[PDB]
Amino acid sequence: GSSGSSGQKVEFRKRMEKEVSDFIQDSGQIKKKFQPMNKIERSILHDVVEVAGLTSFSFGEDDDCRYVMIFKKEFAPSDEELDSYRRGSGPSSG
Repeated sequence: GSSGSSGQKVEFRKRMEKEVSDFIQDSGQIKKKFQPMNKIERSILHDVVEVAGLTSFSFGEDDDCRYVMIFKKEFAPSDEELDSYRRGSGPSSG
């Protein structure tokens, strides 16, 4: 128990709780695209979501770059769609 704390998860979590909820109440907003600020922040947010009552997921273009996204219950993504979403828009070409 000392005085002095920075760059932690706790604070981050709280912020997520407020954001998530705000998005839930907001009808106009059907989804939200979060930015990969930290490496763990991803898992943290995911938890806060599943608890809030929304759909959470992670999608990134490059293995190194991985962002987190969230969708609503009704506007939630589908199984097949989810797989394709991660793989990309339409790899049909190759």
